[PDB]
Amino acid sequence: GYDRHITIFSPEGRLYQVEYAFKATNQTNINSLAVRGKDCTVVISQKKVPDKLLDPTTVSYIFCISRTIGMVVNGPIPDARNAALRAKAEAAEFRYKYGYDMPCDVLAKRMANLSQIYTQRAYMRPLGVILTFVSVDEELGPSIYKTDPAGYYVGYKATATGPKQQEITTNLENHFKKSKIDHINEESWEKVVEFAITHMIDALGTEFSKNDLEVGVATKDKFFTLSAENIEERLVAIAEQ
Amino acid sequence: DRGVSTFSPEGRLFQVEYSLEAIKLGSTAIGIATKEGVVLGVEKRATSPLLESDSIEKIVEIDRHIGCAMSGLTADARSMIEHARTAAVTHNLYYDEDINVESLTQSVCDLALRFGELMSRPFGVALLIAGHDADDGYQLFHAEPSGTFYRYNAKAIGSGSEGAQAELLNEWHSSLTLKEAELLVLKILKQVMEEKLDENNAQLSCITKQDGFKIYDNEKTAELIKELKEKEAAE
Amino acid sequence: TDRYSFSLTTFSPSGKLGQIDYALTAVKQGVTSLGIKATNGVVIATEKKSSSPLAMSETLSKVSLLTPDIGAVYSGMGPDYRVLVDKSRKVAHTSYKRIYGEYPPTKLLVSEVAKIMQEATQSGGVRPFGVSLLIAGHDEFNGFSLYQVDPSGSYFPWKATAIGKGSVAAKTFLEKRWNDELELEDAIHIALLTLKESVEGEFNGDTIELAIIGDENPDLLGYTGIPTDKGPRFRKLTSQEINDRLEAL
Amino acid sequence: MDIILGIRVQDSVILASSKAVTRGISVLKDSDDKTRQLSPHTLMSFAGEAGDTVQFAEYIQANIQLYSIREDYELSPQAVSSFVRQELAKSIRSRRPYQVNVLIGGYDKKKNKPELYQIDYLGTKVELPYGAHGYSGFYTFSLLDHHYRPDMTTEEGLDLLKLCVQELEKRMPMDFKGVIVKIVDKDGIRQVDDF
Amino acid sequence: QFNPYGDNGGTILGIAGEDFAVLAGDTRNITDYSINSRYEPKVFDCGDNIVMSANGFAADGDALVKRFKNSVKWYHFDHNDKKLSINSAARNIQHLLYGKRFFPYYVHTII
Amino acid sequence: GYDRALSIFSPDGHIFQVEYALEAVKRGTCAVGVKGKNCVVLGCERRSTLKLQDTRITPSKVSKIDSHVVLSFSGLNADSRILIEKARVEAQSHRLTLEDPVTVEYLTRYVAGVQQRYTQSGGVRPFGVSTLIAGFDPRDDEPKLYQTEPSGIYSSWSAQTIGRNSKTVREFLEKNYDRKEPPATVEECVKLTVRSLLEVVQTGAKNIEITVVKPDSDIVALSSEEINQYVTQIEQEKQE
Amino acid sequence: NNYDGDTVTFSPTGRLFQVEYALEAIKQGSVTVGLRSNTHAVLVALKRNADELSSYQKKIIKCDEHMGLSLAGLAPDARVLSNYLRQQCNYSSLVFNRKLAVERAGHLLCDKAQKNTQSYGGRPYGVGLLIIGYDKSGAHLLEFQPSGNVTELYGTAIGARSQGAKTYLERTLDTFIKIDGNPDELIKAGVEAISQSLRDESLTVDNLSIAIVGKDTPFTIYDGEAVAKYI
Amino acid sequence: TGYDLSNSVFSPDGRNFQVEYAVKAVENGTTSIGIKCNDGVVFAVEKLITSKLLVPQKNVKIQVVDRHIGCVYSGLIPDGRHLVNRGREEAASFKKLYKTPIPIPAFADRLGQYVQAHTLYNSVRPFGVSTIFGGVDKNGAHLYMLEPSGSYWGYKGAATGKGRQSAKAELEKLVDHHPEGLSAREAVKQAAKIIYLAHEDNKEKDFELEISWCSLSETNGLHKFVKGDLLQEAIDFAQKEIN
Amino acid sequence: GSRRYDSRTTIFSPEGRLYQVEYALESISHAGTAIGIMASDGIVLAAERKVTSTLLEQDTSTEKLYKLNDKIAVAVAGLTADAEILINTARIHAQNYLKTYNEDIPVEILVRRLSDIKQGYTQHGGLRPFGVSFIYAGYDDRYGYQLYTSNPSGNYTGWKAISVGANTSAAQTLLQMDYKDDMKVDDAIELALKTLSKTTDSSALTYDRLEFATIRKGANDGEVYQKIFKPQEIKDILVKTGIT
Repeated sequence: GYDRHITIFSPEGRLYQVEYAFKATNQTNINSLAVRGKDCTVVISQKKVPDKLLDPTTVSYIFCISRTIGMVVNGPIPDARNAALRAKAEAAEFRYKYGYDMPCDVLAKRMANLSQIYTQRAYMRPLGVILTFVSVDEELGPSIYKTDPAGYYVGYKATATGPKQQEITTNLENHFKKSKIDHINEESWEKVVEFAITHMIDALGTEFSKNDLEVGVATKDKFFTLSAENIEERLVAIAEQ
Repeated sequence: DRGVSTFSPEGRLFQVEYSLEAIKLGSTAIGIATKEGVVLGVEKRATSPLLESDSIEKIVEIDRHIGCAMSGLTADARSMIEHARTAAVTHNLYYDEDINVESLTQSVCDLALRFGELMSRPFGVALLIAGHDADDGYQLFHAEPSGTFYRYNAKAIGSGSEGAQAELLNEWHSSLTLKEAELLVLKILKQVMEEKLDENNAQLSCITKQDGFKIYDNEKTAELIKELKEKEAAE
Repeated sequence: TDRYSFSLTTFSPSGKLGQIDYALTAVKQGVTSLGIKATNGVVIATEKKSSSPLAMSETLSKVSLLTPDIGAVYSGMGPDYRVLVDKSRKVAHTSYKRIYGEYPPTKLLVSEVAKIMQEATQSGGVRPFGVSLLIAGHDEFNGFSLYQVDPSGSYFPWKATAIGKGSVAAKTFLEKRWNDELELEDAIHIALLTLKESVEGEFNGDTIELAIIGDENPDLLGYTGIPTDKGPRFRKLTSQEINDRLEAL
Repeated sequence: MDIILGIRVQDSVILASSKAVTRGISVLKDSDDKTRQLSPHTLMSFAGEAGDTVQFAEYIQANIQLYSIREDYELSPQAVSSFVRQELAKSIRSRRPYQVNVLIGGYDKKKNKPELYQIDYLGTKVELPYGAHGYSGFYTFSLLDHHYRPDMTTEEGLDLLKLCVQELEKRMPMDFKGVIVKIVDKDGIRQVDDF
Repeated sequence: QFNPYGDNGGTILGIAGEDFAVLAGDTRNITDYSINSRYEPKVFDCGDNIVMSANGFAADGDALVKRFKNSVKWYHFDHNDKKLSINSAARNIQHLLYGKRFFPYYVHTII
Repeated sequence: GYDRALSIFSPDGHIFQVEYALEAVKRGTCAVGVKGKNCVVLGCERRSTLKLQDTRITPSKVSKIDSHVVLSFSGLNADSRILIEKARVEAQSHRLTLEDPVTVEYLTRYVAGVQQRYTQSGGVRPFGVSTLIAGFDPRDDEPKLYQTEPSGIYSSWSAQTIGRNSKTVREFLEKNYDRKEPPATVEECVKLTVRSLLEVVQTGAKNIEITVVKPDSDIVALSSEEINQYVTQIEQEKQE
Repeated sequence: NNYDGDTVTFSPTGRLFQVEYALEAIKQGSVTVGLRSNTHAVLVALKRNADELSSYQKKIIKCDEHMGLSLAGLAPDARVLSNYLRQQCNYSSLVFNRKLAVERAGHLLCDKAQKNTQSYGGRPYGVGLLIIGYDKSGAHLLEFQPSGNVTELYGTAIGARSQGAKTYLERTLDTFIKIDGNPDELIKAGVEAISQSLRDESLTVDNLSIAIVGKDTPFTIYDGEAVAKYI
Repeated sequence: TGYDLSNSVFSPDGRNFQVEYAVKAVENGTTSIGIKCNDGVVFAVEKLITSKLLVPQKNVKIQVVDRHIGCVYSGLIPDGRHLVNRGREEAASFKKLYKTPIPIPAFADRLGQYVQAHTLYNSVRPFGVSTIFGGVDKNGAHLYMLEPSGSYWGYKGAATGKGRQSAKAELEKLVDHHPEGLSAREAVKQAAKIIYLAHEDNKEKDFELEISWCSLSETNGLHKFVKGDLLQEAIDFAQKEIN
Repeated sequence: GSRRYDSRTTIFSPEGRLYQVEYALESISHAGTAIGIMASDGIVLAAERKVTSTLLEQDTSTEKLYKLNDKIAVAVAGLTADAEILINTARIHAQNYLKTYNEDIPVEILVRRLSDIKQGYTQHGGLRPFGVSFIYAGYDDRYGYQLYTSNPSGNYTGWKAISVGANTSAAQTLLQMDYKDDMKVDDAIELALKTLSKTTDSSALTYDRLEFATIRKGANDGEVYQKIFKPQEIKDILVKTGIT
C-alpha cells in the first residue's frame, strides 16, 4: 500500500495522493465564484473570521499576483501563499524576459505544469489548493483560468469552487442557458459584482453582511480588491431592488 | 528498514553493537605492555592445511615505533592501516618527529563513526595498537568500531577474549620482563585456541624503544614455545 | 533535495513492470482518440469531453501542433500530455532543427518523445507518463505517417488505429473500412463515423476536435516571397468545417 | 630533442634519432635513446619540449600495452598512429599542450608491409616513404628525394641514412652526438649497435 | 594596477648562544619616506619558549605569526599538551610558508 | 546519487549481502590452481549444458592480467570482467610509475581491495566472484598462487579450488598434495590438476580447461587433445 | 515504537524518540558534576575504566584558556562537539580579538545539535556536556543535552545516579555560591556533591578528574596525584 | 493507514498528520503570549523553574530579530531558535538589498514560507513550535502568530503553549473592554497578569516571568526587554489580580 | 525518509541470485522468438513479431532487427524502448572506435561494452535493469562471422546457432538437431524459418509476423553486405523454403 503514500500509479491507474490533495482543498470550508463582465472579471469568496483575537484585515484568500492578474485560492493558507509567492515570481520574471505582461492563461498553464510535476516526481507532494486566476487580458479580454492539484487547467465563462461549488455552478449554468451569452452584459464592474453576490446568495441560500465576503475585480490594466465599505455599498444596492 | 545511524531504545547504535558481534567471531589477538616493551600475539587460524600460513598477516607495522594487531573482519582493517601509516608519516613530514601513540590511535578512531547514508557501515574489526613514545613510554590501546579507544596494561580481543582477559587479569603485574610477557601471550593463546599452538598457527611481535617494531621469525617463536612447554612441565 | 534516486518502476516475479501496466490502465479509462492514414493525408481526432459547461473547452486543446507538418492527440492523463507536448516541441528544435536547419521527420520526433517516455519508466524517483499518443505527420522522404506511443516508450506505425475507452470496438470498425486508396476526405468521413460510436452526448463541431496532415497551406505561412517555403501541412478543422461534414454523414 | 629521421624500405622501417641531451649550456648526455616500443612490431621516436616528450611517449606506450593485453592482439601500425594523432589533436586545444613530434615505424603483419607515419604536435599526420621533424628534413630530403627507391633492401636503407647523417654532421651548427638506429620488420624491433 | 605587497622596513637579528638565544628587532615601522610608528613590536613570544619575527611586508608578517601561534595552540590540543620543540616549530613554519608558494608571504622569518 | 547502504551488519554480526555473494560463487563452475616446483597450473570446469557454443570466441575462463600473471574465477561472469579490467589497468599503471611489473601478491592485494571497497560503499553490491591469481614475480622463479573472495580477504595457497563442488576437489588436493614435494614437473602438476577436476567434472571431454604458467611470462593453454591424453592415461592407471 | 525509526518522525503525542534514546545514552554514562561561585567554576567527573588492566576514560576537555567541559555518554560525540567549540572560541579570538562568551558558546552548541534532530539520515548526538568558563560577566556553568536544550546553572550533575549530587547541590546552593577566592573549598563542595552519587566504589587517584577556571586561573585539568589532596 | 509515518503525505481526509503531531509538542510547551497595543506590541512568556539551580534572569527566551522585531515561541526551544536564525538571515538580506528594515508583514511571510517548506518533503520534520512575533514598521504595530503548518495571521492578541485556553479568554476580555486600544504600559501590566493566570495549568513548578516590547512612544520602535522597576511593577500588578 | 519506498534493485537473494535480473529474464521469455544462425559464408537473423494487426504499417516498422553499423546487426527480445536506448549507445561506441583507430570496431569489443553497461545496472545506481536480450550478428577480419547473445545480467556468450525470447528450450533443441558446421547461409535461412514455424505460438507463420536479415560476403569481393529483408522478400523466402 505504498502506492497510496507517493505519486505512483495504483493498479487501477489512479494517483491517490492527488485525489487526497483535492480533498484538502475544501478544508477551509470557503466557497468562491468568478464571473465575467463586458470589461471586467469579478471574483468573490466567503470570508470567515471565526476567532475574535484575529485581525480580520489580514484574513484573505485573494491575491494580487501582478498589476493585471488576481488569484483566489481554495485550500489551506500555507499552500495558498506558497502558490501566490511562486505566481508572483513567475509573472515578474516573465515580464523581464519577454518584455510584456504575463497573460492570465499563460500563468495558469505555468502553475499547472508545476503542479503536473508534483504528480510525477515522488519527492514533491501536490499542493492542496485550487487556483482561480483572473484578469482582463489585452488580447483575450475578461479571463478566468483555474488550476488544480492534478495539473489540470482550463478557461471558464464563469466558475465556482469550494464545498458547495455544485449549487453555485448549476445556478450559474441556469443563468447562462437563459441569457445565451458568455458573460454578464453589464457596463460597470459594480453591477457585475452585485450580480455575483446576488447569485451566490441564491445558490447558498444565505445572506451576507459586509464582513462575510471578499471581492476582487479585474479591469483593463489593473486588479484590485474591495474594502468592507465598497462591499457594503454593493450589499445596500442589492437590498434596495 | 531503518537508518544505518539509528539509536536503539537503550541509546546504543545498532550497527556498532552488531559489528562488535562480528569481532567476537574473529581469531584471538593479545597484547601485553611492559616497561621493556609491548608484545602483540595473534592466532592465525588457517581454514585449510593447503593455505600457506605465513601469508596470513594479522600483525602489521604502522611505523617504526608503532605496531598493530587485528581481530574480526580483517579485510576491513586495510584502509585503517593505510590511514594510520599515512597519519604517522604525515605527522613526521609536518613536525620532524615521531607522532605519539595516542594521537595515532585517536586519528584511526576518528574514522570509525564516519558511516551513514562516508562509508556505508562501521568497520567489522578491532585493533590492538602498541608502541613507544618519549612522553608516555610503552603503550597499548584497544581501538573499537565505536570510535572509543581504551589504554590497557594487557588486553585480548576476538573469540577467546573473556577467557584470555580473565587470565591476563591474574598474570599481569608492573614488573613483567619482555621475556615473561612473550611466554604469557603464548600460554594464553595456547589456552583459548582450538588447534594446538605451534610456530605456524600463532605469531608474536614486539615493539621496543631500541629496535622498534618487529614481527618474530617462526624459528624464534618455536624456541619460545619449547621454553614455555618446559616451564609448565616443571610444576 | 530529491532523495528518490532509485527506480519506482521495477520487475515483479512474473516479469511484469507494474507501473507501466497501471499507466496503460489509466490510458484505457481515457476518452477515445483515433487516427487514419489516407493516400494524400492523415487525420487525428478525439472528443472534447468538457468537464463543466461553464468551461470554455476551445481553451483546452487536445490536438496539438508539434511542428508545421506534425500533430499529436492522446488518451489518458491530460496534464501528462500537455507537458509532453511542451517537451516534444522543444526537442524538435534542440536535437534537430538547430543542427540540420529543418524540422525532424515524423518517425524521429516520435523516437525522441518515446525516449522521454522510456526514461520516466527507469529513471530515479518518477512514475511513467499516463498517456498514449497518436502522432500524425508528413516529411519529404517518408511521406505521410501515423504512430502510436505507449507509456513504456514503445511506438508502432499504423494505417489506422484508436486508443482509450472504446478502442477495441473502434479498431474493428476501422479494419472494415480502411483500404490503401482512401483520399483524405474519405478518411475524415470514416473518422467521424468511428468517433460517433464512442460518444454519448452532443456530437458536433464544438464537442469534436479534429486535425489533418495534408497539403501545404501557403495561406497559413504568414509571409510571401520564398518559393521553397509553402506553409504548414498540419491544420486543425474549425467547428463549422466539422459540422459541414456531419450533414454528409 | 633534436634529430629524428625515418625511412621505409622494401621490408622494414628504420628510425634514426640523435643521442644528445642539451640543457642550455652543457651537453648533459650523449647516449639518450629517443624512442619507445609501443608493441612488438611498432616503434615510436619523438622530439620536442623537455619532459613532455618522455611523458607523452610512456603514456602512449602504457595505453597500447593495455589494449594488447585486453584484446590479446597487436593493433595495426595504422590504428596505433590514428590513436596517437587523436591524442595530439586533443592536446593542442588543452590548457597546456604536449609539445611533442613523433615518427611511428611499424611492420603490419597482416599486410606484410612496413609503414612510416609522421605526426607533429598539432596532430598533423602523414604516411611517408621517409620523414623527419624539425630542421632534419631541410638537410636530408634532397638526398632522400634523389636516392630513395621503394624496393631498397635494409642495408641500402642504412647506407642512404649514413649519407643523410653525414650531411647533417657537415652543415648543422649543433653537435647532436650521432644517432641510435633501430630497424622494425617482420621479426620485431632491433638496434643497429654500430653507426 | 593593485599591488598586494608593501615594504615596512625593519631589521631583525637572531643569535644562538651555548645555552640561550636572542631575537632582536628595531621597533620602527615605515612606508616609503614616512614613519608609521616609532614603536610597533615585531618580535613575538609564541609560547613553548619560542620567539618569532617575520620581517618585510608587515601584513604578511602579522598573518604568519598569528597562524604559527594558532598552530602552537592546536598542537597542544591535538597532542596531549606536548611541548612544541624548536625543530618541530621550524618544520611546521616551512609548511605554512610553502602553502603559499605561488602567492608568498613576503617576509624573512627567524625563530 | 543512489547512496543506499546495501551491505550492513545483522544482529548476529553477519553482512548478508557479502555472504550471499559467496553463494553466487558456490554456484559458479569449479576452478582449481596447483603450484608445481617451477610452474602453476589453473584448471577450470566448463558446464556442458552448452553445445552449439562457439569456443573460439566465447570468453575464456583464465585471463592474462599482464604477460606474467593470470586470473581465473568462479561466480558471476559479468562481475569478473569489471575486476579483470581494473586489474589490467592497474598492472599497466604500476609499470608506468614504478618501472617494474606487478608482483603477483601486489596484484592480488589490489583486486582484493576493490572487492572489500564494494562491501562498505553506499549504493553498490559486493562482487559475486572469488578469484585465483597466479604467476611469477619479475625476475623470480618461485611460483605464486593467491585466492580472493567477495569480502576482500585474500591469502596464498599451495593449491586451492573454488566454485561448485570445490569441497570435494579440496578434499582430493588435501590428501594428494604433498608440500615437502610439489609436482616437480609441468607434467606431474597438470596431471594432478586434471585428476582433481575428474573428481567432479563428468566427461574429461571439453569440460576441462588447463592453463600452464612458467617463469618469465611463459603462459600457454593446453588444447582438447593434450588434456585428453591426461584424461586417458589417468583412467587406464585407475582400473587396477 | 512505529515512530522511533529516525529523527525526522514525531510520535502521535509529539515526541521525538531517537532524541529520547540519545538522552538515554547519557543516563548510562559515568557521573559528572559542575558548580560555581562568583570567582571560580569547577567540574568534577567520575571516570570509568573497562577493567583492572585498563585506563580510566577521560571526561574533561579544554576548549580555550577560559573555557572547557565534561562529558557523559558517547565520547566520540563529545570530541566532535568540543572540537567545534574550540574552533568557535578560536574564531572569536582571531577575528574579533574577543574571548567567546560562555552564553554564546551555549547558543552555538544548541543550534549545532538541533540540526541533527530535524533532518533525514542524521542521528542526534549521544552525549551530555557541562560547560564551565570565566568571561567578561564572571563565572558560568552550562548544561547541554543533545535535544539541543542548553541551560545556565549554579550547579548540576549528569550521568548515572546524577540525582544524588544534584539534590545535594540544591541544598548547598546558598553555601557554595559564596565560596569566592578559595578554589580549594569550591572543589571540596564539588567532590562532596559527586560523592552523593557513588555506590560500591569510592573516589580513587585514577578515578577522579577535576577541572577549574576562574578570575586569574586558566582552565586546567587535574588527574592522578594532583587529586590525592581532595580524595 | 501508515499515513502518519511520513511528513508531507496526505491522509485520505486530506491531512498531514506529522504537522498535527508537531502541534502536540507545541501544546506541551510553556505559555507564551503577545498583545498588540496602541503604537506597539508586548511579548511575554512563562519560564518554568525546574530547579533552584537555574540562574534567575539568565536563560532568556524572547529573541530579537533585526532591531525592531521580537519573537517568542512555545514547543521545542531549539526549533524556535533555528527559525529565528533563519528570520535573522531573511531580515539581513532584505535590509541589504532594499535598505529599509524589513516590514513586519514581509517578515511574517518569510517565516511562513520557510515553515511551510518543512511540510513539503519526507526528508525533513515540521517545526515543533508556534511563534508569536511582531514589532513596529512604517505602517504601525503588527502582531503575528505562526503554526507548525506554516499558517499565520495577524492578531489583536495571541497565546500558545499549555495555558493557551486561559490566556485566550483573558485576551478576548481586553479586546471587548478596550475597542479604542491599550497603551503600551497597560499592555505590559496586562501581559504580566495573563501569564500569571495561565500558569494554573502549570502550577506544579514555580515560574519566572519575562516580558519585552516595541513601542513607537516608549522604545522608539525598537525591541527592548522589560527590566528592573517596570518589570517589578508588572509582577506586583499581576500578583494583586491573582489575589 | 525516502528509503521506505526503495525496492533495492541490486541485491542478491539468499541463493546468490539477482532478483531483478531473474525477473527481467522472465519478462524476456514472453517476447517474440529471435534466432541467429552462423554459416561458413554468412549469418542469418530471424525473429517473430508479436501479435500483430492488419492495420500495422509493416514496411516502415522495426521492432526486432537493428543495424549497429555496416558490419554488425542485432536481434531484440524484450522491451523495445529499453533496446533502443542501448542500441543508440552501441552505435555511438562503434563510431567512437572508428574515429579513434580508423578501423571498424571488432564485433566482440562492441558486444563486451554493451554487456558491461547492462552489468552496471545490476551492481550500482539502484535502477531497474534493461529488460532486453540481444543476439549480435557481425563480421570482422579477425574472427570472421560471429554470433553472440547478451542478457540483462550483462553476461555474453558466442554461438553457432542460438535463440532468445519465447520457447528457446524448444527452439534450441531443434537447432541442435539439424545444425551442422559445414552448413551454408541458404541452408541456415531454411533452418531458422523451419524452427520458428514449429515453435511459434501463432497458428501459422506468415510474412507479416516476421523480420529477417542476412549478413553475407555475398557483397562483391572480400567485403560484407547486410540485408534487412522487405516484407515482399520475407514472403518470397517463405514460399521458396515451402512454409506457405
